Amino acid sequence: RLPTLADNEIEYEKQIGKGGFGLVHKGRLVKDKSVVAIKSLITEMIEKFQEFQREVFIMSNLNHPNIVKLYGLMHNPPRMVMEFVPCGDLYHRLLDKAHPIKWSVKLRLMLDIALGIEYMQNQNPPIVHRDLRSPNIFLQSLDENAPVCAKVADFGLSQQSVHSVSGLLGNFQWMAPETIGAEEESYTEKADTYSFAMILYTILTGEGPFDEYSYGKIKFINMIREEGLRPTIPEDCPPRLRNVIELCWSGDPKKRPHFSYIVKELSEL
Ligand SMILES: Cc1cncc2cccc(S(=O)(=O)N3CCCNC[C@@H]3C)c12
Ligand SMILES: Cc1cncc2cccc(S(=O)(=O)N3CCCNC[C@@H]3C)c12
Repeated sequence: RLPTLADNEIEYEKQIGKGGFGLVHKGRLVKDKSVVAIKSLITEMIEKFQEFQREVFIMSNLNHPNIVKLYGLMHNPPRMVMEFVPCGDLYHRLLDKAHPIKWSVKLRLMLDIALGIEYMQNQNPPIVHRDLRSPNIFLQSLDENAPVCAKVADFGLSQQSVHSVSGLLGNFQWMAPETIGAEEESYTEKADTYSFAMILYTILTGEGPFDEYSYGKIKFINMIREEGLRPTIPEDCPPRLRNVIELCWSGDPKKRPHFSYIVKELSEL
């Protein structure tokens, strides 16, 4: 099911953050002493309750090593109890320029994320995250021999059944073109595939996607949609990686590949 643990089973330790519908806490699980993260819930915008519920539904149906696991629920207030991932997030790690990630570790990271997404796309119906970017990838370990190096986190914006329209304004540098300016079949799983190409770009270069450019917001969106504007892949990138990224970021969603092709090409690098 989704199990309920309320208060006796859990012990709090600190506070590790704020951000979305409440307060996040570090804590631990008293029965076997696993360490966990605890997400709490704090009119018309008081329907972020709907957000909390949606995150629950999606998580309860996922069970994979490269996806953050939901342990249980707690009541009064409403809380989510999830595994705690020790080494921070990908976006912050890439910001340390003095200590670049080594090439073999970079490959693990790329593959580990691709496995997580492949699993999501194989569900019926397919699960779409909708907010994939570097701050949403959490790091379990940076040892090249660890069983797991990276995990997909924060299903704050996602859905089932391949449909949804344009919604809420976004950091457009990570999103597929059919999702930004409005469209109709927009938000299939193919949109996540475009976001994955940006994650590959960032891991490869250590840089933000589209940071080479400066445009006003309307102009930038039009360049990406109509002119095919993309980040520049460096000359020394291996050709096999260059191909995977270019296919993944195609303007036509139908040309973005299946994750079975993607995992195979990455394993050959
Ligand atoms: C959304 C949801 C979706 N799927 C399974 C669930 C199992 C238990 C509780 C919920 S839940 O509604 O999200 N939820 C928050 C409070 C509402 N009722 C009980 C529980 C505390 C589920
Ligand atoms: C789930 C989780 C799991 N493990 C470690 C964590 C460390 C910091 C923040 C979180 S976290 O709360 O999930 N989280 C995501 C929501 C945005 N604000 C808080 C931070 C980004 C962790």
